[PDB]
Amino acid sequence: GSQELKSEVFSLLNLDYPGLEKVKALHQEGKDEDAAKALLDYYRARTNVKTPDINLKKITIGKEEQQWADDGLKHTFFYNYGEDINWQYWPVKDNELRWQLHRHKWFTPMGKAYRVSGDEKYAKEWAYQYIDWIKKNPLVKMDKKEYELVSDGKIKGEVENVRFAWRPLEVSNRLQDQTTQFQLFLPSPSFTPDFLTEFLVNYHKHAVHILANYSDQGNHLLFEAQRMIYAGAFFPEFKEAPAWRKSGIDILNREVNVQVYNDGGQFELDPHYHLAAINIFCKALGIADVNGFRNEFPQEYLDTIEKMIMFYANISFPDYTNPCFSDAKITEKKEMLKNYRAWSKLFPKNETIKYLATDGKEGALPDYMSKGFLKSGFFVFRNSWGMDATQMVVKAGPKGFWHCQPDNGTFEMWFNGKNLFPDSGSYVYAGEGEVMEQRNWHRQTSVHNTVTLDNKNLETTESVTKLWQPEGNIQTLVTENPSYKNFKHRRSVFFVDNTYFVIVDEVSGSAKGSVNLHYQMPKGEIANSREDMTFLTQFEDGSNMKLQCFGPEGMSMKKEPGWCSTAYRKRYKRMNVSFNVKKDNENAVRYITVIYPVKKSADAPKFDAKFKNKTFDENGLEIEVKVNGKKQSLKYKL
Ligand SMILES: [Mg+2]
Repeated sequence: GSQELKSEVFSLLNLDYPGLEKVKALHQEGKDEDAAKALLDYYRARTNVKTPDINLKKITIGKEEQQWADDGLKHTFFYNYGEDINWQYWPVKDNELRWQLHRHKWFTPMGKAYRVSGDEKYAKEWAYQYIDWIKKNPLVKMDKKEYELVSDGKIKGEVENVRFAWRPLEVSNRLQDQTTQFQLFLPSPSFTPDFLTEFLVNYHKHAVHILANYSDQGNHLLFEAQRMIYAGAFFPEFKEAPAWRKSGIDILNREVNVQVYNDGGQFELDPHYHLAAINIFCKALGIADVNGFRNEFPQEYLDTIEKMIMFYANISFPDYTNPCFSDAKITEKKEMLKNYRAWSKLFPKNETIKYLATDGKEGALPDYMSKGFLKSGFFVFRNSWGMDATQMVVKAGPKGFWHCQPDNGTFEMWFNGKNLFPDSGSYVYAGEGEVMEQRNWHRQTSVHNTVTLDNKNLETTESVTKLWQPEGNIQTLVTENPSYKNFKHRRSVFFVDNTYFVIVDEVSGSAKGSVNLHYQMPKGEIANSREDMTFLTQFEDGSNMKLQCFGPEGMSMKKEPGWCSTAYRKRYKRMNVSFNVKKDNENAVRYITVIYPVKKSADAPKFDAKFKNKTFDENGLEIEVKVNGKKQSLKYKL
């Protein structure tokens, strides 16, 4: 091949590393060819270095992955880039295509294809393309005053190429992925000693480049730091490897303290972005942990990640799905089981992560049921952790950012296997034009389970928790949001007898207009009575509910088409119901809503509800509800 003995590799290595004794001896004598041979011997016999990305005892290849691998064999890269590979090949002006090419997305497919098929064509070809990329993509620099005077050509093109081949985004991707390529191809005779020295010199150059080019902020900085830990954990024989690990750890530790509330919730208030953050922080912890470097992480980092996991476990439903608040789609059970299995290896003394990883075969659930997160603004009522549970998750928190929607007070509710109050969801993640109109539709306050004034989006999103009482046969949340100028919305949620919910909405202030109490119904056949202000699902036996709203004289009800989305660019029709009251003076507007889950619709009880205090009380509430004629008082003092 075109690989050559890069004897400068030996100066990059800690030649006192255990197992490198013959490398060190040969290098000291100037026998660098024999030293390179001994170095390959060392890596082939190594031993205490693995990655979570691959199990060399369980290598598989997918159908598209075999397809990318076979294309790679013919220089088609996941276009045909020629026999003499044109790494700058531009058929049309496409910067995105040029950057994507330098991710080498087909190298690892060829590795897997090499191991599963067992024939050297994949390893031969990859060695060639690996070296050829090194040769045709040098990392160079030029003065800007000279760059402007140079004309187009090989020297100018090489300098401009650096913007594409060595952008930190792609460089850090290769830092991680090449640990997979290394493990897959190392047994091959094409993986010669000279090639090894080329691989390590190139790899080291990538790590040094990232250290010099860390992003200022964002998820990109997290991935750079995580992959610097990859570099230093997978090649701890580099002199600089402990420094690379420490660099990445310090960054991740600092950023998790900026991003995560003390109760464990990530500050975007978005379950999907919360889970993505867990996984960045755990992938870093995992590569270190499996290679003996767990102790390099500060204890506060371990504790914070464990709190993020417990936060996610709490706001999830017993079927492992998450509420679709903010921009969150549903992450399904198969993916979450894989997540809990990985997390349980990282926190093996956490008995709840173990329970969730094993679906209850081992481990233990927490010694609590309902649970509140007072900094993040998420509140969970539950009568069980299992598939028979009744569970509500209420979102009523501080201001968020891009993903968070104006939905303070909204909730999802899940009963005995089915989500009966799903969020309208995200639907459109990003776009322009008509799709942007649909993204904003789903962000409206009026397409959530909360209160609006004239159906307007909340002007302020900054909930205050007045009371949180998670224990007993009456559990209570009281939250208040100054939703509009001269308008305060106090929502009281009672979870009664571990069975049903009573939601009291009280709007105070001098603001006038139409007060709208919105509920977004589940999909399917739902019976309603305008006379009684009742809604009763007509679903298959197992998970049903009855909702009834009790309001002042003259309350009206309106049903409009609405939408629910659990996956991006997919949505289904369901009813958007509002209970509307004309607020034409300074008196408060007050509602009581009963929500009662039942397995069979025919068993849904009759309700009544009344305020005992006929005037709004800034410092308390007392109501009386009836269930099949049986009285229950619900009250609190603030
Ligand atoms: Mg929403």
